[PDB]
Amino acid sequence: TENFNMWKNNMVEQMHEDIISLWDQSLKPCVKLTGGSVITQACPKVSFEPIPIHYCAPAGFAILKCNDKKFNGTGPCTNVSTVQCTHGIRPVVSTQLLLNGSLAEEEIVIRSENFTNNAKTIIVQLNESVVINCTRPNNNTRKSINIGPGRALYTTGEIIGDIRQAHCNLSKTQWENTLEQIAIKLKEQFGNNKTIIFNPSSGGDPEIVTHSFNCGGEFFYCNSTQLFTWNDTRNNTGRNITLPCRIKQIINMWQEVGKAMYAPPIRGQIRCSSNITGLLLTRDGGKDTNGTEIFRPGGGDMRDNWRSELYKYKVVKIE
Amino acid sequence: DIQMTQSPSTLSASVGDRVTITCRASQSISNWLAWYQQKPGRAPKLLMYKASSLKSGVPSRFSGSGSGTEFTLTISSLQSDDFATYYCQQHDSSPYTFGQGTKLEIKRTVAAPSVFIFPPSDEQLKSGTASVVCLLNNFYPREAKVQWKVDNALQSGNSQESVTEQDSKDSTYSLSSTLTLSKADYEKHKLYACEVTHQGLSSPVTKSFNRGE
Amino acid sequence: KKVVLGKKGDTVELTCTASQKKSIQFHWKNSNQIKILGNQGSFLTKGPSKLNDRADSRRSLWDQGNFPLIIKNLKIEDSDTYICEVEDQKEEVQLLVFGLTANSDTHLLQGQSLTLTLESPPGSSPSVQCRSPRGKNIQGGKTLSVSQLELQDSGTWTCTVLQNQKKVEFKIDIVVLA
Amino acid sequence: EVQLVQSGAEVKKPGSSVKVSCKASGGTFSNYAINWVRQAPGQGLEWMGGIIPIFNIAHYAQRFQGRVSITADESTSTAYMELSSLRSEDTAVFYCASPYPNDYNDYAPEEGMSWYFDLWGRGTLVTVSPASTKGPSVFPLAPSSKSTSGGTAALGCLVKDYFPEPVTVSWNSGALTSGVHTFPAVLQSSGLYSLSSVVTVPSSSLGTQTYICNVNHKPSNTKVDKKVEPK
Ligand SMILES: *C1O[C@H](CO)[C@@H](O)[C@H](O)[C@H]1NC(C)=O
Ligand SMILES: *[C@@H]1O[C@H](CO)[C@@H](O)[C@H](O)[C@H]1NC(C)=O
Ligand SMILES: *[C@@H]1O[C@H](CO)[C@@H](O)[C@H](O)[C@H]1NC(C)=O
Ligand SMILES: *[C@@H]1O[C@H](CO)[C@@H](O)[C@H](O)[C@H]1NC(C)=O
Ligand SMILES: *[C@@H]1O[C@H](CO)[C@@H](O)[C@H](O)[C@H]1NC(C)=O
Ligand SMILES: *[C@@H]1O[C@H](CO)[C@@H](O)[C@H](O)[C@H]1NC(C)=O
Ligand SMILES: *[C@@H]1O[C@H](CO)[C@@H](O)[C@H](O)[C@H]1NC(C)=O
Ligand SMILES: *[C@@H]1O[C@H](CO)[C@@H](O)[C@H](O)[C@H]1NC(C)=O
Ligand SMILES: *[C@@H]1O[C@H](CO)[C@@H](O)[C@H](O)[C@H]1NC(C)=O
Ligand SMILES: *[C@@H]1O[C@H](CO)[C@@H](O)[C@H](O)[C@H]1NC(C)=O
Ligand SMILES: *[C@@H]1O[C@H](CO)[C@@H](O)[C@H](O)[C@H]1NC(C)=O
Ligand SMILES: *[C@@H]1O[C@H](CO)[C@@H](O)[C@H](O)[C@H]1NC(C)=O
Ligand SMILES: *[C@@H]1O[C@H](CO)[C@@H](O)[C@H](O)[C@H]1NC(C)=O
Ligand SMILES: *[C@@H]1O[C@H](CO)[C@@H](O)[C@H](O)[C@H]1NC(C)=O
Ligand SMILES: *[C@@H]1O[C@H](CO)[C@@H](O)[C@H](O)[C@H]1NC(C)=O
Ligand SMILES: *[C@@H]1O[C@H](CO)[C@@H](O)[C@H](O)[C@H]1NC(C)=O
Repeated sequence: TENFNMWKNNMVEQMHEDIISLWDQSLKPCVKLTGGSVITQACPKVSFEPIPIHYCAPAGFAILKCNDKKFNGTGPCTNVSTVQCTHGIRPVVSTQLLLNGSLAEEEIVIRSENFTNNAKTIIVQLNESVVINCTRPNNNTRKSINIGPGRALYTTGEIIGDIRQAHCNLSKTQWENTLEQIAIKLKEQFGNNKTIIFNPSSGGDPEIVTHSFNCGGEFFYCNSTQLFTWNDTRNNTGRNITLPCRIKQIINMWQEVGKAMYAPPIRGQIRCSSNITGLLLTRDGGKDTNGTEIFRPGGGDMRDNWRSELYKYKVVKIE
Repeated sequence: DIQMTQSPSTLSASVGDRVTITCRASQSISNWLAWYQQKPGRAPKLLMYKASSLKSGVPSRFSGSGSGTEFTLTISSLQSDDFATYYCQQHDSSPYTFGQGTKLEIKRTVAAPSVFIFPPSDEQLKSGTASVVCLLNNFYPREAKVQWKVDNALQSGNSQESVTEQDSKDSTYSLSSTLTLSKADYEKHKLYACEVTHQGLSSPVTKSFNRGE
Repeated sequence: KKVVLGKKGDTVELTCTASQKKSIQFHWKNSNQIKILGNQGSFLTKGPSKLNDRADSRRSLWDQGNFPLIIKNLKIEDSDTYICEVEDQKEEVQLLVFGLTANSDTHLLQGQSLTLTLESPPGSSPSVQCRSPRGKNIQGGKTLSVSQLELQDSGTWTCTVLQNQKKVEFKIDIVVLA
Repeated sequence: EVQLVQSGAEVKKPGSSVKVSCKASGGTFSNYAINWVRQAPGQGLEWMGGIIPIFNIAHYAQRFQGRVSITADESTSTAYMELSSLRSEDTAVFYCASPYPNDYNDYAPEEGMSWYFDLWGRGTLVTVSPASTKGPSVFPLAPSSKSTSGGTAALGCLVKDYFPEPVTVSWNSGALTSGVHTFPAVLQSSGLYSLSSVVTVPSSSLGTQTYICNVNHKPSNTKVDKKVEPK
């Protein structure tokens, strides 16, 4: 017998403290605000990019992958296998939506620590990645040059737009068929007689209320209201969902509790295409709510982002 | 915290001569440095930021170089409008530290310091205290330590220094020292002096006076 | 179950402590067990609660293992039983919100009566106990009125409402002149 | 243009407090990051504190933790820096420097954030003396009969005991441009000042012509027409 527990894992804590360590060497803030005291330093802009990672047990230990269809996420597995390192993972620090991760071969898989506990998040892993296109346009600087006889060649540079305003695109049709699929797995978990509803985030720090993430060394915040508004019966056919975003300088650190401020955006264009691999959900029941369950976007704890991709692994001693 | 250090402190530089100033840090601070000029009794003004990058409306003779720990401020040609003090700031991380300071002066022949003494009047002694002035007129270099020897007993307290900068006449200096003791500590003594030490005139020739005519 | 008294239209601070001085995931639920405040990692969350925006927390103290819940400008409907489910070892605290007022201008003439009407939550029975600058204590329950109002009663009155070995002193102004 | 305006000269007796000002003439205020810098007499530059552009946060050097408070007045677009518990050693000049105000809607520099000081306040001297406004006490200075310098001697006008600054010692609105050495002022043991405006002229100025050291002091409107008298 070999019991697994993704929620009381220790690779999840190990990787967490490592990924944080990466940032604090490859991404310096112009001023950080922690423990009351404040430090300001020069901050040369750099193109940070999510670079693949293999978790590797030390000399004398082995990792164990469980390859069972529709895995509980916890509890004894049968078709286990030994490894040395984990298949490359992309350390995506993001909320509301998990990006560039592994998917299910079969159907959608909702996993949780406690389903009945409405304070516990619901890791929803997709079986078919939805594509999202985020980008800050090069709309802003209006340069031009006068060409003519006897004309000298200078260039007139003046900015006319908000250099911080971006947007993302999603396939309306894909996303709709995606939600309707999660609601199916939820109904087959809380009851068929139950009704399903998605509703936006309740409130809190910017990073949580709005699907945040990093791209091209810049911090995005995307008003994901269009995303999570669906009542089963409610750009109707085949169009293109687009949501508003904004680059911010003043972000609240995820590493520890506090704020940090970075340099303004860099000239040019900023574009990232990523796979929506899964979503962090959260539930809310109040002593029986008539007969209908609502679901909001979650996220904010990065141990969750890790756990979604380490749920099959367990490190063990080879004595 | 970061410690700044310039070199040299004093700089006996000629005109037109190509000169370089240094500044070394306590740690690797990349290329985040800045050089400031400040004329006497005036606000400092920035010339070089980013360790070597010039700023708009700054002459071309000024050249910043270096990175990491060692840095340099070079000047091609030298005019009469560049004889100020220079500071190195490090805009890496707070707290922002500045340089020690380097006075860019002019050089000339080693002028012989002039020893001269001023007789204090009675409107000065019959009112509060006593005054003694060992004025030095036109000398060089600036470095000329003055000593005070009243009543033969070596002075170790009541002597103040007060010099002036270099003029646009013959680039010379002038100083003055005084004592802060009254008519009570005056009548009790009768011999005085002020032997100044300097390479220009070694022999401690001194001018003094005695009570009365 | 602890208890805390709060004055209508005022800030209060519910406390909740875990053993070690470490920042870990907490929560706050009401009687119906509804999310009011939480923390995803080192970020603050909220809930569908009625006091959706009136809640808060001093995030500076999270590092020392103290996870407050600061409610401000509280009305009276909110006074309930709050739960702080932190790391399995949940803790409860009772909130009571009282408030006093007069149904007549405090600038009264000598002798006239002054009726202090109290606003109590549907649950506990308050114990009113007024006290003039002199100190004449009067005890009541739902209301408390003063018969003869003399001239030397001018000043400020301290009507303290007690309940469960905890009290919240008030401060009313009384002007008697003619 | 886009200069910084500072308040005037402050005179404070020890134990008091003073609050200096600093207006931003042009640009936009929220773009400025005004840091205060101190310079003691005959001494180098020393950083003190500053605000954070989009924070309102004000941080100070450890040396000046519980003594200085830098505030920002959005209404009048002015920055203030009060200093509590005044002693004698704090006698200094306080500039308000600030990196050029780049519009918030502007692509980032290569420095990331500019912590170098582009703009400087004109200068605000703050002297901490116990004494109050005193008139410049003028005294005479005569040539000596036993002169052994080089034929040319030296007279003067030793101005002692005055406050505050400044005090111009001109001679007849320009009596001579050679040998005139109007030395700087120095603080005596007490709380006063003392300079020594002298000059060198030919030894043939006994009674053919003598200059007068007209000493002024507008702050107390004291004037002196002390005629130099030889012996
Ligand atoms: C879903 O339907 C309800 C009405 O039944 C509506 O009030 C709500 O706004 C809709 N979407 C959500 C969850 O916001
Ligand atoms: C999946 O595993 C969990 C943890 O034991 C348990 O609830 C159950 O075995 C499975 N889920 C369901 C259907 O309850
Ligand atoms: C491992 O588990 C699956 C459960 O569906 C089982 O069907 C399969 O036979 C097992 N693997 C093999 C090839 O033994
Ligand atoms: C994104 O998802 C697609 C499937 O839609 C997959 O083929 C591709 O490898 C993914 N990109 C990466 C490398 O994350
Ligand atoms: C995704 O899962 C569903 C079952 O939930 C499956 O039928 C489908 O084939 C999978 N992906 C797609 C869209 O092919
Ligand atoms: C699951 O969550 C509910 C929340 O109401 C809690 O009461 C229950 O104890 C939890 N179940 C487990 C696994 O202990
Ligand atoms: C989104 O971006 C990807 C990658 O640049 C591109 O292939 C695709 O056509 C774009 N449209 C969609 C599906 O959002
Ligand atoms: C810039 O272009 C984008 C499309 O690329 C458009 O959505 C946006 O409105 C434009 N901004 C302006 C008006 O400058
Ligand atoms: C997103 O979609 C809209 C659809 O109208 C399109 O105009 C816009 O250019 C797209 N943004 C990009 C370039 O990713
Ligand atoms: C998404 O947006 C693009 C424009 O950028 C549009 O051309 C495309 O049809 C949309 N994709 C779909 C079909 O969802
Ligand atoms: C829905 O299903 C439940 C199963 O527990 C049943 O008790 C209830 O009567 C059903 N409700 C309706 C709509 O009839
Ligand atoms: C979610 O849905 C309800 C429907 O009544 C709405 O009133 C509420 O404002 C929404 N909650 C959020 C996240 O604002
Ligand atoms: C995004 O969130 C804010 C929450 O205040 C809301 O007002 C706004 O309408 C939302 N934008 C969208 C996506 O419609
Ligand atoms: C969304 O659908 C509506 C309905 O036709 C249409 O008016 C609009 O053009 C679509 N938005 C875009 C351009 O994506
Ligand atoms: C997600 O993965 C793709 C492929 O590696 C990458 O290009 C993109 O920038 C990533 N997105 C995020 C969240 O940065
Ligand atoms: C929710 O509650 C109301 C109470 O009046 C009930 O009539 C209604 O059927 C419930 N909603 C559904 C359709 O389950």
